[PDB]
Amino acid sequence: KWYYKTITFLPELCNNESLAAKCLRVLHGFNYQYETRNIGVSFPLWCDATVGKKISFVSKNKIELDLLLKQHYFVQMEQLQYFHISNTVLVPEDCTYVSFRRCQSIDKLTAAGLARKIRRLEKRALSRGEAFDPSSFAQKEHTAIAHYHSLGESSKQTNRNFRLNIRMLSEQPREGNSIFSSYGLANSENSFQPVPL
Amino acid sequence: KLPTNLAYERSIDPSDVCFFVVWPDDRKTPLTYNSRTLLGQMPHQVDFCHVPYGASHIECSFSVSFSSELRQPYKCNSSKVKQTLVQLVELYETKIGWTELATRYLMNICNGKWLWKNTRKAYCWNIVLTPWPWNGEKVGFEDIRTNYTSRQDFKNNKNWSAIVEMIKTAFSSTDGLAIFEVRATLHLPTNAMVRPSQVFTEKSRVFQSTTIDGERSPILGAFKTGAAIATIDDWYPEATEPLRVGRFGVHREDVTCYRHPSTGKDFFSILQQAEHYIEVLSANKTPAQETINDMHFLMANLIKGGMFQH
Amino acid sequence: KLPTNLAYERSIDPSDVCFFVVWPDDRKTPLTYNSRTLLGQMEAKSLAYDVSGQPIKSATAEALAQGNPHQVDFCHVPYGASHIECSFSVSFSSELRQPYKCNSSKVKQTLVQLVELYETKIGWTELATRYLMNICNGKWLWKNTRKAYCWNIVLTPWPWNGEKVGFEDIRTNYTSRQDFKNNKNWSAIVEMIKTAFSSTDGLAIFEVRATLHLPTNAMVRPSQVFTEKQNSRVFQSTTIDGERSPILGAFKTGAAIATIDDWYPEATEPLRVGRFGVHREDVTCYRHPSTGKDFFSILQQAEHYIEVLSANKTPAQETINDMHFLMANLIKGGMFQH
Amino acid sequence: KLPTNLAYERSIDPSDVCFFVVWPDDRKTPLTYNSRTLLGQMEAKSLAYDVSGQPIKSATAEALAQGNPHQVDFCHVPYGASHIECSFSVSFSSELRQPYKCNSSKVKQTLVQLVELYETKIGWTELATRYLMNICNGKWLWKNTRKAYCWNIVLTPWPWNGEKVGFEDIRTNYTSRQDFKNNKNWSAIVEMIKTAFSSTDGLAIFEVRATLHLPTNAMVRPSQVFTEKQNSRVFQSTTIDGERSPILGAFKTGAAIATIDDWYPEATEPLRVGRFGVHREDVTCYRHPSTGKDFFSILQQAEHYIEVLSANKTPAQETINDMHFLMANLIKGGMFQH
Amino acid sequence: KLPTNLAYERSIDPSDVCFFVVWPDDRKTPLTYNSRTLLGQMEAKSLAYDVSGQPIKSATAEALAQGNPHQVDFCHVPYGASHIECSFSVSFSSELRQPYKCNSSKVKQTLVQLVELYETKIGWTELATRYLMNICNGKWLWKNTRKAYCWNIVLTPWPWNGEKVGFEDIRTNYTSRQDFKNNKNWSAIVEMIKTAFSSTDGLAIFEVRATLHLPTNAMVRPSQVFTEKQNSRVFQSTTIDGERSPILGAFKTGAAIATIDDWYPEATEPLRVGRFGVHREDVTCYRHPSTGKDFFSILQQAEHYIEVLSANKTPAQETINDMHFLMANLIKGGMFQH
Amino acid sequence: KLPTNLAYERSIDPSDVCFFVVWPDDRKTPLTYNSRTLLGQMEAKSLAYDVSGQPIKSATAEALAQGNPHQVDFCHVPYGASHIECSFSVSFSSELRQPYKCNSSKVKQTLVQLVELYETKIGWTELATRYLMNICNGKWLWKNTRKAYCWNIVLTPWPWNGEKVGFEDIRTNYTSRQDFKNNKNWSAIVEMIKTAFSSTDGLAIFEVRATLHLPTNAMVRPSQVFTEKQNSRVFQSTTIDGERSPILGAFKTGAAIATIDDWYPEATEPLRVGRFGVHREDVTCYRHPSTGKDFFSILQQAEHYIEVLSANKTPAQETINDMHFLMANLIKGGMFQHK
RNA sequence: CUGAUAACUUACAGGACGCUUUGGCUUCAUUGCUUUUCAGGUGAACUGCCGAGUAGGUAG
Repeated sequence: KWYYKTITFLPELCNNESLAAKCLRVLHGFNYQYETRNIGVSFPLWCDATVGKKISFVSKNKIELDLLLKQHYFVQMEQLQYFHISNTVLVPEDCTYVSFRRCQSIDKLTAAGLARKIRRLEKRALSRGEAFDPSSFAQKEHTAIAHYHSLGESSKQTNRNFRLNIRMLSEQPREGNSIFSSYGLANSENSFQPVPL
Repeated sequence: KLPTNLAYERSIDPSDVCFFVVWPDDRKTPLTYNSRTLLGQMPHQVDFCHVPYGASHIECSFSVSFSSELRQPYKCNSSKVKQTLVQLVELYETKIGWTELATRYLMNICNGKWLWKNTRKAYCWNIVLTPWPWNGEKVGFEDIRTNYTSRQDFKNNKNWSAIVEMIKTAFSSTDGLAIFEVRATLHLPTNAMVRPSQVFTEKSRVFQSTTIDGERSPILGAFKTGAAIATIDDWYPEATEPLRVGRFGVHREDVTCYRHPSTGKDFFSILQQAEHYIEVLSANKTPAQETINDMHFLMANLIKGGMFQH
Repeated sequence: KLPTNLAYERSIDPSDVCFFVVWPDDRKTPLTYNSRTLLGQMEAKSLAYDVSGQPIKSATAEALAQGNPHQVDFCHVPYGASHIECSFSVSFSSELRQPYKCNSSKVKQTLVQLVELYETKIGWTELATRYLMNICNGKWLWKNTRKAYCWNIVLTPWPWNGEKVGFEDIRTNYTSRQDFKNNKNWSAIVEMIKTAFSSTDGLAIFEVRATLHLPTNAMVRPSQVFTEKQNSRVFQSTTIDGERSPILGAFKTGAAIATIDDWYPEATEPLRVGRFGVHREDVTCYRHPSTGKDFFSILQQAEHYIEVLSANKTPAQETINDMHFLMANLIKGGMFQH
Repeated sequence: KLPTNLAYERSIDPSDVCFFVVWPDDRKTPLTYNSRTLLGQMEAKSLAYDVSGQPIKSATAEALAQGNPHQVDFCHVPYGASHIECSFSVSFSSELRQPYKCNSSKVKQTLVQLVELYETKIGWTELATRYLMNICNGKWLWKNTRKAYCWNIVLTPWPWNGEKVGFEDIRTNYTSRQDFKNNKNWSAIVEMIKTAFSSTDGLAIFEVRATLHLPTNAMVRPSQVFTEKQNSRVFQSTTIDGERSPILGAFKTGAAIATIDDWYPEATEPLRVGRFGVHREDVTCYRHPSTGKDFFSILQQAEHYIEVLSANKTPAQETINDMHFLMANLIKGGMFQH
Repeated sequence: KLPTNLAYERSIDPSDVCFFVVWPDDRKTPLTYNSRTLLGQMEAKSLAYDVSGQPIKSATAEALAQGNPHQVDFCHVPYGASHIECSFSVSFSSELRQPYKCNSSKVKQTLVQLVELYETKIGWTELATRYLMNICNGKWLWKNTRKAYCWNIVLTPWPWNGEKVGFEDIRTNYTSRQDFKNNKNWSAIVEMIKTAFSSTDGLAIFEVRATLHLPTNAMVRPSQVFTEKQNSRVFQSTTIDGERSPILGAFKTGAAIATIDDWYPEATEPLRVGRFGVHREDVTCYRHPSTGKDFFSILQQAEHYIEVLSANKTPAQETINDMHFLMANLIKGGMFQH
Repeated sequence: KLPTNLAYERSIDPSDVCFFVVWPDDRKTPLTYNSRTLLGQMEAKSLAYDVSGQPIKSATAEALAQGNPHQVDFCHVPYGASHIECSFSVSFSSELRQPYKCNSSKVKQTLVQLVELYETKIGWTELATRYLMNICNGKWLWKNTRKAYCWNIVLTPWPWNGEKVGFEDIRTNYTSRQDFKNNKNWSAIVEMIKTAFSSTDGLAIFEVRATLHLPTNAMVRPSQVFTEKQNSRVFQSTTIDGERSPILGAFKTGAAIATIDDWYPEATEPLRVGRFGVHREDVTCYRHPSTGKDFFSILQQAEHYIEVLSANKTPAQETINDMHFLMANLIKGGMFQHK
């Protein structure tokens, strides 16, 4: 038994990634005063490109979901007609169960990232033997990927502009209650807990 | 004038700039890149070329050869403007020697101008060029940010007397020749961006590559690294920056062309006055504002020559 | 004269000059070219000049700043290559004695007598030494000799009973005629062209192999296809071991070892032996039929030229120089029938 | 005489010559040709001379410089090939003993009796030798034999019981009849061309295989097509393994092995055994009916030639040299009915 | 006699020949011909002989040597073929019993009596064997059997309970009549021509295929189309799998198996059974109406032959030889109207 | 009798027999012929005989050998084809009861009464059996059945509630009349024709399809045009798929199924049912008015034939045989005017 | 507002029989396609930790 309060980015000229980034940034900023790992992310009309002009917030107990939209961020946005919000509607049991997992192995393929991986492998060569020759590696020739459709998150403790990127896999229409994470999530290392779209 | 079949042949003949990675054990492997295409769930290929981890330095090897193919045109059609052009070049040869163009061509070889962007955020880079015909030792230019900046920094004792001359003989002596084999060592930082030449693809970022030791390597063009050592033209109405020696002194990154056919300082109005320019070189002395600065451009455009038909 | 059906068969049959790349392992691969597209700038004369004024404002500073792209075939020496090996074969036969078709046995008998008189009076030594100074100095490479360190020519004649004939670095050593006229290499292979021109059923086949030392990644210039009218600068190519490779032509390298004609009114530089002494660079032609030193103006005076070869001595200003040219045109051509 | 319906059927039935490039790997490939475009000079006599003086200035010194482009077919040996292999079959039959149609059964007797009297008196040795010498000396290659190192000919006769009769390198070895007429080879296969012509329902089928060693990517010269009336020099071709390959004629390799006629007014060269004795090179035909030595001037006095082949002996000047020409035109025969 | 409406229907109905090229893969593709233009020389008797002198000097030694083009269809075995497969079907019927039209019940019962009396007295063995000897010796191939290594014939009759009848190489094995009498083949295929001629509504449908082993790319000779009036040899063709193929006639293959007529004044060779015994080679027709041994002068004595076929014993030279001709003429019969 | 105007319509309506060549893939193309020119000998009796002596001195031994050309249409099965399918439709109707035009209501009532008495007294079995026996044994192909391995005839009758009527290999199996009377469908298609003759406005359509196994590229014989006044032997053709095809005629394959008449004075062979019994093999017509057995010597006696058909009993040799022949002529006939 | 005002052409059909177009053939000499060329990532998707790990995970 789940509920959702949708937010629609209204004014018809908006880099939806830049909006969805800060919306998930304040969901990440949410649940740090209270260690609660309950709520999903639910991108409803995720297209081939340009993530859709609204976002649903399918949730757990619903004492959290309403509380999630009482953060004085969405309030301070609301005085200008930017967002339009719904009244916590029941999920119908006839719905698609898509998993919105942040892959994070996309940035194991960038040379800046592969430099990190080799440098790690070189530091933990203290598992003794022959200290491996760092000339025995090749960025393949055609490292081909789909689809990953990235956002624009930034770190808060440090001034590092990290970027998390979400995929759209679908299976097994019921799993756990919930387990999730700080960044909403459908990924957290144990459960592939899908989202009712 | 412009007699319907007039063609000169280039004197500066550059090659491809083959990139190489030197490891700390003194063994040189060709620099290899990777090409990612995005297969959006139901073509657009982007290439990435960074310096691999634990690399000592980067070698950039190419060969430029100065020849004497500016004395006589390749096709003339009419032997009336022929002797005019042969007289014009040998008058320029005698009156105001080949020192200026030679030095200007040899500065942007011996300072790494042909690397274009790979010198940016680099600690130090050293250029060694082997000339021919030569009799002794390799001419080496050490760290070219601190030591060599201006002309006078290049005009030191044991290097510059004997390699600017041998370009002057290679332009004057009919069936004359000079072959410089240039080799630059970039000391780029840990996993820096290398910017090679990008191929056309009529409509993003797929490079020009050749196969060295069975595997592909980015190449930095042939007509790009020739258009780099001929970024010489700065005798255009006033002066801001050295341009590529075209006919209409065309700028690339900004999409305008200085030396318009309207301003009367482009290679077609300056050419057709040649018979006048033979006059002012006959007796002393040439005013070095409209004469020397135009004869420099005229000769600099003859070295890029072919074709001036109709 | 010119009896409506006179033809001659050519007396020098060259071949295509196959390029090979030899590596420091003493192994050979075919030299392979690629077709690349490049971005030129609008530097054509008639893109900002009508005839020969200034245009409407369609040649504005925006219009002449757009790069016009060409697609050309780029062939260069691969990195780590030792040197380039160019190989062809030439055949000297005696198919200038008797015309292929004659039609009338009064001009035929004239021309067989004229060849026999030229042979016996002023022999084939001049034309032989001239035709062999183009095979042995690498004129058939055309452009690849400009900006080359050293090129050595090794040629294998037939019939022969000994070693190979090899001319080493040909920029310093073999410059003049006397430099070629040395010990083991000229008295014996100028003879066997003279015995292959003077004798019936005469033959001399040379297999020529030139080694080019070009600089690092140096540009190699083969011949081009005609393409009777984007892709300009398309190379003539043939298949070696499955791989396509550029070829430098068969007819181009026949017009390399037949650029001996410096007997045209005054003198500048040797032309290719044509009827109307056509120069390709200067697009005018020396020996225009007005001057009366083209082929047909000299041929029709054959019965005159026989009477000058009656007794001593042949004048070396306007008879030897003209009969050289006449015989040089009988060696090449066919047909001159009208 | 010549009774309005009189045709003969030919005795010698040759075929196409398939060219096969053979490599050092002991594999064979069909020799392929390519349509190559090229740039010749303005070298035609009619361009710069009208009739028979000088052209008015539309044909200036610059108009004779622009090279006219031709499109020809180029066929050469590929680089790294061992030799060229030329295969054809020839079949000698007994189709000269009786005319195909006769119309009058009094002139059938004359021509039948004439062939019987020629057989019994002056036998088939001369014609059979002159036919087979052309088969075994490589006349049927025409021009590929010239500018070649060495060429071997191996032919398998039928019916036969022994080794294939190998004629090795034919330049130094076999030049004259006595070099051909030696021990192991020749006397056994000149009979079976006699016993083909002499006996009723007689037949001999030779399959001739020649190997040409030409120089490095030398030019192969096959037969060209007519095209009844740009592209000059179109090669006649057949398809081997769905790949087009040049052919060197069928009626061209019959014209080759029947170049016998040196029994004509003077005597210079073997002509192709025709009626009016057409020499293709020197266009004027020997055995013109004004001479009275052509086929119809010889046949219409056959009743004279039946008198001479009884009494001992016959003169080898104006009897045997005419009877040879007679049988040479009955072997090619068809049709001479007026 | 000859009652103004007398016609017979034919008894032997052959079909068109189909040439297939069998490859070493044992796959069969149809034989295809091409049309090639070729250069002959002026060989016609009426180009240098009016009647019977030498003509106006437009046909001199110059104009008699100008080569004239013809155009011909060339059909040959392709290079790398195993053998040619020639397939057709022949049908023996009993339509020689009653006339198709008779008009009068006086000649009808006469002719029906004459067939029954011939059938009874001297049976079909002679004719049946003669018709079957040149279905099985490949006479129907006409010209291709000459200049061929060996040809095998396999035929499948109907009705039949057994294995296909096979005559292997018909050059050495099968020459004479007796040689066709092998123990296990011949005696039971003569029968089903004797009991398909004799019995009412009788039948025999032979399907015959011959394999031809020819030399290297040798010419195959099919049948040529008439063209009532430059083009000699326009071959008769049909479409197999969308490809045109040369056919060798429908009536020609019937005029080959019916060459059995050697019962004429003397006897040289078998003629095609006609009313006036026409020989197409020697254009004079033997068995002329003047002799009184033609069909129309033998038929009109029919009432004579019915008397002779009722008493002992029929003289095997005048009566039997004429009864053979009568019945062999009724077998292809049609039509004796006047 | 013969009242100057008296016409009957047709009761058997056949069609054109469309030839189709069918391949091993079971795709059917139309059959195609070609006009090929050929060279024949001088075989005519006219060219070497006056009457009945010897020719002028222009028919000499050389003049009797210069072969003369003709131009003949040639149709054959193409190479590699499986077999030939021949398709047409017969339509039996009840247009033999009353004359189409009659002019005088005295002979009309006579002929209607005569048909009714022949219907009730004698069966339609005899005529219908003789009619059906040569729609189902391939008489309608004439000469294509001769020199052919086997032919199979499948017919789709109408009106019909069931399957298709099939006749397999017709050379051994279906030879005699009893072989047709065998098991299943025969007893219902000799019926429904008698319904098509007995019932007023009765109708029976039979669509026939024959398969022919001819030898390899065998000769096919269609019907030829007339050409009244050069191409001798021009084939009758029609358009299928926009290409021409040989046809075998409408009236030829009506003259095949209507070969009943073997009651003519004695008997040798069944003829075409004409008035004067015209034979084509021999060009003398049997059953002509000097015998008094033609259609006009039998019809004028029609009234007499009624007086025998009422009482017992008709002798099956003269009276019944002529009543069969009358009705065989009534089915085909039109028009018995004069004039 | 028509050379106006009205108008049933019907019935029946067997083109068939026979055929040899063929003989001979030389397309071939000559050939230079050439000259000059910038495709363009402002900085920008980072640093760990677990893994024996060019396997895969994950925080910020």
